[PDB]
Amino acid sequence: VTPNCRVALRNDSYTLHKILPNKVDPLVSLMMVEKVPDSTYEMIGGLDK
Amino acid sequence: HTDCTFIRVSGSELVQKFIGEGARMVRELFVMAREHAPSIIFMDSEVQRTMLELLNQLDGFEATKNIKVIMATNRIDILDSA
Amino acid sequence: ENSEKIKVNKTLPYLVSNVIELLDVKCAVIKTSTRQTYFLPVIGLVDAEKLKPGDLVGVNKDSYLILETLPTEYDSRVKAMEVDERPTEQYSDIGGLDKQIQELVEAIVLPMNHKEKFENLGIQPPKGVLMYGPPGTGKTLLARACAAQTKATFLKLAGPQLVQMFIGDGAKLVRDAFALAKEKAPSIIFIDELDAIGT
Amino acid sequence: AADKQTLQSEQPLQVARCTKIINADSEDPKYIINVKQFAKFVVDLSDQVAPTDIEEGMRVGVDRNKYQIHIPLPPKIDPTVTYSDVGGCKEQIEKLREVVETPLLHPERFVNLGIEPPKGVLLFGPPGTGKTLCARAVANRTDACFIRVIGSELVQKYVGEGARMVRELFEMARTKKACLIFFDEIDAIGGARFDDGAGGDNEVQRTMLELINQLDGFDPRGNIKVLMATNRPDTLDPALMRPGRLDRKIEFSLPDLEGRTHIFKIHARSMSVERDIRFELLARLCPNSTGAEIRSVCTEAGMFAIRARRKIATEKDFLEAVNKVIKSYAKFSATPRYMTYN
Amino acid sequence: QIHSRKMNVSPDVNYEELARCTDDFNGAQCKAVCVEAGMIALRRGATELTHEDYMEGILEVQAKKKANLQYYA
Amino acid sequence: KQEEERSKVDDLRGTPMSVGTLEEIIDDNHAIVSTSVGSEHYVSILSFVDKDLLEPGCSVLLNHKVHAVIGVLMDDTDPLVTVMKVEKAPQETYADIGGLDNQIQEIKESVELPLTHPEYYEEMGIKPPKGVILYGPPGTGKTLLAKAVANQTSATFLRVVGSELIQKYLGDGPKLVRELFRVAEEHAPSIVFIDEIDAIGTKRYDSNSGGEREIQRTMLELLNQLDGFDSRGDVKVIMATNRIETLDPALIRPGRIDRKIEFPLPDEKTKKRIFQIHTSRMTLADDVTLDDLIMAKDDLSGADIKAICTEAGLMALRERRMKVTNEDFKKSKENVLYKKQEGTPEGLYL
Ligand SMILES: Nc1ncnc2c1ncn2[C@@H]1O[C@H](COP(=O)(O)OP(=O)(O)OP(=O)(O)O)[C@@H](O)[C@H]1O
Ligand SMILES: Nc1ncnc2c1ncn2[C@@H]1O[C@H](COP(=O)(O)OP(=O)(O)OP(=O)(O)O)[C@@H](O)[C@H]1O
Repeated sequence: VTPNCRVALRNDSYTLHKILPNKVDPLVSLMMVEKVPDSTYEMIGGLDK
Repeated sequence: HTDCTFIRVSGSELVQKFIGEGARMVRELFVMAREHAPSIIFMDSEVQRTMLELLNQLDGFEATKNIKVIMATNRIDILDSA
Repeated sequence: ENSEKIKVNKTLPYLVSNVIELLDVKCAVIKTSTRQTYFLPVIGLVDAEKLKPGDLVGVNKDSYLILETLPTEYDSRVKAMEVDERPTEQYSDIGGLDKQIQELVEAIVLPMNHKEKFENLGIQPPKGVLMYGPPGTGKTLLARACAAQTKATFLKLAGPQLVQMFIGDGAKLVRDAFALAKEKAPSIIFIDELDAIGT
Repeated sequence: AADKQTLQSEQPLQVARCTKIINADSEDPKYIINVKQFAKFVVDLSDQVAPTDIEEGMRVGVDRNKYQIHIPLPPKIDPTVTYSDVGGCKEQIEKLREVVETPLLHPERFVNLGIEPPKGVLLFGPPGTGKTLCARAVANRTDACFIRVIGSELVQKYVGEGARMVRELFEMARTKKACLIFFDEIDAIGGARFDDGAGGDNEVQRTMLELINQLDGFDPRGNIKVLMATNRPDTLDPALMRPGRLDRKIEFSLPDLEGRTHIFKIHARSMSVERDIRFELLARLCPNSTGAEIRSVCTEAGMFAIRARRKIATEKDFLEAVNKVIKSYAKFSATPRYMTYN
Repeated sequence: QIHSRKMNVSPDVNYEELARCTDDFNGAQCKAVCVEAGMIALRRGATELTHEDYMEGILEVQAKKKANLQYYA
Repeated sequence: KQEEERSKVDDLRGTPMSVGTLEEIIDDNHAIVSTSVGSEHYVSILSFVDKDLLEPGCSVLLNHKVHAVIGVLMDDTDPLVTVMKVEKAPQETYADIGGLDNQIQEIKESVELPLTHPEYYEEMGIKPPKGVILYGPPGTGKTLLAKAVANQTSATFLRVVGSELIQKYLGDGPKLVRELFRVAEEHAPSIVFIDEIDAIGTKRYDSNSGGEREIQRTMLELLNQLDGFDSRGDVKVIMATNRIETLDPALIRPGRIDRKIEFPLPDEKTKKRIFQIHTSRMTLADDVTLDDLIMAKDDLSGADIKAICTEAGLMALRERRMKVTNEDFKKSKENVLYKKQEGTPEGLYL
C-alpha cells in the first residue's frame, strides 16, 4: 500500500483486490502538452548573445 | 534537441481553464515536471494565485533543480509585481 | 382496475414530482423530485385541463404514470404574505385625512360593492391609487383600516420583496402572487414602498 | 466480546430510515415526507404506531420496503450549550438597566402607567467595544444564566435547520428562568425579505419568520432577555421594528477620558505593575481607542517589562508602550519629526 | 392622543400645549414623543404619565443633540 | 482464545464497511446513522468497541447492508494533512546572520521566548501574542524566516499557503478550516504559519460558485475559528503577506492579530555579511571591493545580492576564470538591475 496511489477495486464486496500503477492528475491532457519536434538553429539569425 | 528535457506545456492557453480550474494548486504540472524530471515549463486573480504557488515551489524548494520555468509577454510588464 | 390503481398509489409513497410542460400531439413531461425527466404520451388518472405545467404531481415509481394532483401547492412566502389576522382599525383613528377617506372610499370601496354604480352610467372603474407624503402622516392606516373595515381578503406587498440575489425572471413571485390572488384574495392588494423599486 | 451474542440475534432486526416529515393530508394520516436528498413522498403508516405524533417538522421511523411510518423522536436534544467590571461605557448600562431590569422586577411602572414591557434592545456600535461586556454583565443579576449564539453558526445546507435551532432555542429559554440568549451578526439572519422568483437563500428567510413567530407574539417573553448585536439598524425588519419589540437602541462608541482611566485601572490591577504611577497622562495620550487596545498597551508595557527585568511596571514602560502602540505603531514608526507647534 | 389612549394619562395634560409647541413633527415623531413620554415617565418609576414627561419627549435628546454653545455665545 | 472471539467480532464485520457520520446518541445501543447522503436506519452498534469514546455527531465505521455501527474512526486526511503537518524541521535556521538582525530579536523574544519559556508571564500577568503579521517587500526574508522558525523550532510546526482553501464544493473551505484547526490543536503546542493571504481579497476563481459569497464564508469561518472562541491557550499562529490593502480590518483589529511587523530593505552594515556569505563559497580575486556594490544599489533585496553574487561567477566562469574581476561585478550588477531610471525620458533629478 503506497500512500495516495490508486488501486483496482472490485465491485463484488469492494474487495481490495489489485493495485494500479498510475499517474493521477490531468497529466495526459496537459502534462504532455509540448510542441514535440520542429527544426534546427539555422533560421534564427541575430540574437546569438 | 535536448531529447527529453523540454515539455512545453505552454501554460496559459485556456488560462481560465488550464490554470486552477481542476488544477487548483497547479502543481499537477509540477508533478509532471518532477516525474518527467527532464522537462521545461513554459507560460505566456487566479494568475496571482498560481503565481504564488509557483513561488511556493520555486523559492528554494525544488526537486529536479530548476526545470526551466519561462513566461513571455510583451509591451508593458505591469502584471502583479510579486 | 381501481384496486390495482389504489395499489399503485399505495406501492411506495408515489413520488410527488413536477410537470415541466404539457403537449397535445394528452401528453406531459415529468420532472421527478430526483430532478429526472420522463416524458409520457399518456397522462393517466387526471385530465390535462385539471393540471398545468409547473405542478406538483404524484407519479408512479414504476409505470411513471401521472397518478394524482397534490393538494400541497401552498406557495412559500405568498400564502405567508396573506395577512390572516386582520387587525382592527376603524376610521376613528384616521384624523386629518377625512377627505382622503372619502375619495379613498369613492375610489376603492365602492368598486368592490357596486359596479352597477359605475356601469349603469357605463364608463369604467378606477385603476390604482397612489398614497404619498411624509412617512409619519400614515400609510399603514389605510391598509389596516381597509383591511378590517372593508370585508375582503387583505393582501399586502412590500418593496424589497421583489429583489432576490438569485435571478432568472421577475415573473414567478409576481405572477403566482397575483395569479395566486385571483381567487382567494381578488379585492384587496396593498403594495408598500413602491418607491423603493420604482426607480 | 462483551455483548457479541445478542448482536447475532439483532441481525433479524433492522428498520426505520430517517425520513423527515413534510406535511399531512386531511381526515387521515396520509403523511408526506422527504427523505434527505432523493424525492418527496405521500407516505402511509405501519399500523402499530401512534397516528397522533407524526406531526409536521419531525422525522419518523420509515421502512425501506413499503416506506411505512415507524416511531419518531425529536432530533436535537441535550448537548447544546456549555463581573466586577459592570460599568464601562456609562449610560449604556442605565438603559440596559431600564429595559432589562424593570420587567424582571416591577410591573408597577408598566401596567399602572399603562404600557407594555420593553422587551428588546437593538445594540449598535463598532466591534471590540463591549457588547460582550454589557450582555454578559447582565448575567450578574438575572440569576446566572447566559447563552451565546453567533448567527453565522446557522449557515447550513438543510431546510429550516436554522429555524429548527430557533425551535431549540425558544424551547430551551422557557425551561430555565431569567436566561440570556445573545444574538450576533443579525445581517446574515435577515430583516429584509429579499425575494425574487428564483428561490435560493431562504433558510435564512424562513428561519427569520420563525424568529418573528417565536420571538414576539405567540406566547410573550417573560423571564427571557435577548439582545441583538449589529453595526446597522438598516437591513432590519419592520415586523421587528414593530415598536413593542425593540424600542431602545442603546448607543456607544468610545469612552471619554475617564472610562479609559477606568480601563487603565482594570488592565492595571490585572497585571504586575508598580502602584506609584499615574494614568491620566495616558488617557490624554489615548484620544480614540478601545479597551482591548488599552490591554494591548498594558501587554506592551509588559513587553518592555520583559526586555528589562521588570515586574513593577514604571510609568516609562507605559510611556514607551503608548509611544509604541499609538505612535511607533500607527502606520510605520514616524508620524511626528516636525515641531512647528511648540 | 391615540397613542395615549390606552396608557394611564394624568388629566394634567393639555394636548394643544404639547402639539402646539411641536414644530415639524410627523406622526412617526408624534408616536416617538408619546412613547418617549412613556419611557421618560418610566425612568423614575411614576405611577402614571406626566405632562413634564410629555414635554421631555417634545425634546427627545434635542433631535440631533450636540448642543455646543461655541460661537453662539 | 482471544483470536477466536476477535475473529468473531471480525465476522460481525461485513467486509464492505462504510464511513458515516453520527447525529445523536440514541442511548440504548441502537443508533441512527447519517451517511454523506444520510440513509439512517435504526442500526445498532458492535458492542466491543467503546461507544463512549465519541461525542454525538462523530464519524464511525458502519456497514453497507444493515448500516450497523461497527467501529471507531481514526482521522481525516486530505492532500493538505500532508502539507499542513510539516514532517521534518526542514533546514536553514540561518546561513547568514546579518540579514535583518532587528526583527530577528523581535520574532525571537516575541514568539520563541514566551513559547519556550512560558514562566515570565507568571511574574507579570501578560498574555502571549496570538497573531503577528510579517509583511513588506517581496522576497525580504519572510518566507525564509518562516523556514527559520520551522527549523529552529520547539513545536509541531505547521506550514499553510493561504490559497490552499479554495474549492468549488459548498462548505468545503470551512470544513478544511475545521480540519485545519483540529490539526492545529491535537499534536502539541504548534507553530502554525499561514502565508499569502493578501491574495484572498480581490480574488475570483474558476473552480468556484458565486465568488463574493463563497470565500466570505470560509474567511468568516477563519474569523470564528481562528481567534474567536475555542480557547487559544498555547497555539502559535503567524501569518504573512506582502501588501496590506485587501485586508479586512475585522481580523486586523486586536485580540485577533496583535503585532504587525514590517520589513525594510537592509542597510550597508548588514549588506556586507550577505554579500560576504553569498561569496563565502566561491573563488574570488579579493582585490576588488564589495563596497561599491554595497553602496551603489540603494533598495536591493537579498535576492539582488544573491543574483549579483552568482552572476559575477557566471561572468568569470563564463570564460572559465575561477576568480572574478571587478568588471564582472559591473556586468553583474548591470545585468541584474535593469531599467535604471536616471536620465533619458525625464531624469528631472539631475
Ligand atoms: N467600555 C469599556 N469598559 C471596560 N473594558 C472595555 C471597554 N471597552 C472595551 N473594553 C475591553 O476591551 C474588550 C473588548 O472585547 P469584548 O469582550 O467586549 O468583545 P467585543 O468584541 O467587544 O464584543 P463586540 O465586538 O460583539 O462588541 C473587553 O473585554 C474589555 O477588556
Ligand atoms: N542575510 C540576509 N540579509 C538580508 N536579506 C536577506 C538575507 N538573506 C536573504 N535575504 C532576502 O530575503 C529573501 C528570502 O527569501 P523570501 O522567502 O523572502 O523570498 P520570497 O519567497 O520571494 O518571499 P515572498 O514570497 O514573501 O516575496 C531573499 O529574497 C533575500 O533577498
